[PDB]
Amino acid sequence: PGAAEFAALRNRWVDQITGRNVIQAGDPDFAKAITALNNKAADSLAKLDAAAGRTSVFTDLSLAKDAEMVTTYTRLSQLATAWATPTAAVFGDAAVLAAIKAGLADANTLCYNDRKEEVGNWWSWEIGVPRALADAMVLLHAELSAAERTAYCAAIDHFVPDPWLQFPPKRGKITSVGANRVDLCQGIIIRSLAGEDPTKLNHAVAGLSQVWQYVTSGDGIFRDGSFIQHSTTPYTGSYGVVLLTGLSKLFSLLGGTAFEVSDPTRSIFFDAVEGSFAPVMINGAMADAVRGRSISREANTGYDLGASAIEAILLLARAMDPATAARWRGLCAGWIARDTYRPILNSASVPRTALVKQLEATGVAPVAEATGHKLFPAMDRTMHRGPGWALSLALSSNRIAWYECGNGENNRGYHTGSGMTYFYTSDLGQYDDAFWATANYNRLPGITVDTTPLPDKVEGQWGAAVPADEWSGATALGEVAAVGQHLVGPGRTGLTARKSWFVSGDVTVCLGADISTASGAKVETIVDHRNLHQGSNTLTTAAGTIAGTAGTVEVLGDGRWVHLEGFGGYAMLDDSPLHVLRETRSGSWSGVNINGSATVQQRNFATLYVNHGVGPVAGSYAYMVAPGASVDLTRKLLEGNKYSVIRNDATAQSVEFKTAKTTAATFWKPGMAGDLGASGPACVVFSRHGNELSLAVSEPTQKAAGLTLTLPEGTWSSVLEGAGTLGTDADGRSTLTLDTTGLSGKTKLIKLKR
Ligand SMILES: CC(=O)N[C@@H]1[C@@H](O[C@@H]2O[C@H](C(=O)O)[C@@H](O[C@@H]3O[C@H](CO)[C@H](OS(=O)(=O)O)[C@H](O[C@@H]4OC(C(=O)O)=C[C@H](O)[C@H]4O)[C@H]3NC(C)=O)[C@H](O)[C@H]2O)[C@@H](OS(=O)(=O)O)[C@@H](CO)O[C@H]1O
Ligand code: NA
Repeated sequence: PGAAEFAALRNRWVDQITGRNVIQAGDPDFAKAITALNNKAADSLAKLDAAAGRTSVFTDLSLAKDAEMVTTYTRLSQLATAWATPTAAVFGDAAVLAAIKAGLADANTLCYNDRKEEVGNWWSWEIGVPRALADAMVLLHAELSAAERTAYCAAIDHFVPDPWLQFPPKRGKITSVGANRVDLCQGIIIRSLAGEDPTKLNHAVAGLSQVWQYVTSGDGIFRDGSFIQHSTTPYTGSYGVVLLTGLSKLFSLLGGTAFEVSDPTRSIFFDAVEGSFAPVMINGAMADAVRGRSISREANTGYDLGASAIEAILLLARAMDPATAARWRGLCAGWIARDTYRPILNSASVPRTALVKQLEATGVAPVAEATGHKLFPAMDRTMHRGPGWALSLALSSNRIAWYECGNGENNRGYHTGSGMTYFYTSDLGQYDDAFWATANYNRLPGITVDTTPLPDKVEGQWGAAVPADEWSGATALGEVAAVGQHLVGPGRTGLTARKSWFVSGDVTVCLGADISTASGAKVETIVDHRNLHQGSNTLTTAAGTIAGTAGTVEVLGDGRWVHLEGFGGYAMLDDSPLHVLRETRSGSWSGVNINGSATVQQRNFATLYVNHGVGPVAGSYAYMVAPGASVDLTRKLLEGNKYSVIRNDATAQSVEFKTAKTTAATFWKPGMAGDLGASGPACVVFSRHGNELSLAVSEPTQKAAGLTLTLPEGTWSSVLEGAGTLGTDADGRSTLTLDTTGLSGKTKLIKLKR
């Protein structure tokens, strides 16, 4: 493994991270990318510490604070990037070069060297600095001496002697997993190019293989496409994207070389592009329900993370078979074209710009997001789509935490796992336009909530506690899904609620039952809490309009429906009062993240809710949401028994969709909902077509070995599709007995003939 091969690998990495070989002359998007590169470099140079015998490299960054030590090194690597990028203002500038070299030398002497013990966050010492210092060594290889390489390699190896492990010796070292394994292996691989160390490079490449093996618990990719990091938090949209980015860059770097990734099981990672990442991408944004504590970050948004996933997918597509390459390019062209709110080229790097330009040059057409249901039972998440909308549900259970907070981020997010209903629509900024700085964290859309105030960081950091609930889970057949959550409230209030969602191709029916608490406070259920930006969007009712005055809550008259201009319709399925509030809310990103700006953002909201009162005894609700419905269509929702409630109590919750001729149900106890029965916890959807009955079924606790259904629509004597055993009960009804051992909440599809 020789000098020529190492020089070629370093030159490829510099090509990848600068775009120096792919800048198109006179292209306006390249010029904008260089301007952004120039402005960041100039900002850093303006902050250089010029003092004799300096103790920092930048006047605004202390080397005694571990996060500011990381930013010292990322500024130095950005400066080296600019120095290596043709047409940048500092390209080849010897004075700027000397300042980068002196910054790397003094940061090494003063702080980050092979005699230093870690202080503070392990991630700073083992991932933040190594990736940036390794990039700077490679960018500056022709300029650093052999003695400088020896010093900086020794510092990296001191903190990361083995990238299969993490934490300083005093803590006890553990296996690194998922995004952390990828980031540690990346820093050692790039450091092995600077120091020409084939032994360390080979071991780091071999370390990538663990991250795409299927798991059934802990962190990683599950067979249903879920991705978990930190044991208990759904995490495809942030840690999953870190993993996707780092593998795309390392696979591209090493391809065709002596160090190429050759493990055939990497097919599992490729299958995750459509199995894991695509269903939670919504018009260019990663869904908030799968990005954990990053919702609290003003400048690490669902669109920032979706744009990074698009860049990685485009980079990986270059190596794939023709059909797969074109499918991934079509998905990306669609997420790019539909996103007029944060266009991907605004503030894009040179490499990102080149990949987006290459995609446009293929002429590959944009692929629409498919209607229908994508369920992720391993991480208590579901996605549902129809024309103009995508619903993301955020549940929690004895497997999945209420929320992750940590490092001063998302400390207020404790209700985000209480049955949230995110309706994404053509309002592309709904959840991005200062929503997380201004929203009422006690009235998030869809939740049931005990109004007892909870402290920041209630239930602990890092998802350490989970609700001891009965089950959360889901199933779907064709166009209809059934989703259930036994909500146990955070903060030991004793709040309990049975929340179910029955989701068709257009409307979502929301049923709640068995609601009580021990706290003595009122309990609410939030029909919506919806960002109006600076708008005065009209709320129309049967009688006229409601909540025309900001700050004055009103109760809906008798028609039972309300339409929100720019959104769609809501309607009540019982005779409970609906409270409607137009409100103006203010807050700063500093109020939800220690790193957030102090700038105050002010936003208008529409807030619709039911009040279960103090001391509810088996409190309940029933309502529906029709995203995109007109006033006329909203007025008609409650006519003709289109959405026919069957049962809504502590035993079962069920609705029939008249038009779709399909019935959906959740079961909490053994019992009957209309003419369907279950022997235990179940999600069921069924539809008869003439002499054939179709069923989807899940066993949502993930722990029962069997489940028996009492079948609707008459008697059934054979099985056409699927597995299960037919039987007959005491009352002459047909039964279906399923073996559910080890099914992990997955759906079984069955078809019976009369
Ligand atoms: C303090 C401590 O010991 N806590 C551990 C906890 O470790 C923490 O969790 C993560 C981790 O990597 O596991 C680490 O998260 C990453 O933090 C950095 C800054 O430190 C970035 O956050 S940001 O600066 O606020 O944006 C990073 O964000 C991502 O960065 C990048 C990138 O650099 O490539 C790209 C993405 O766009 C962006 O989202 C952030 N990662 C994410 C995805 O948020 C913390 O720094 C680290 O303290 C866990 O440790 S673990 O190893 O067991 O996982 C935790 C597990 O329960 O245990 C705590 O004790
Ligand atoms: Na956790």
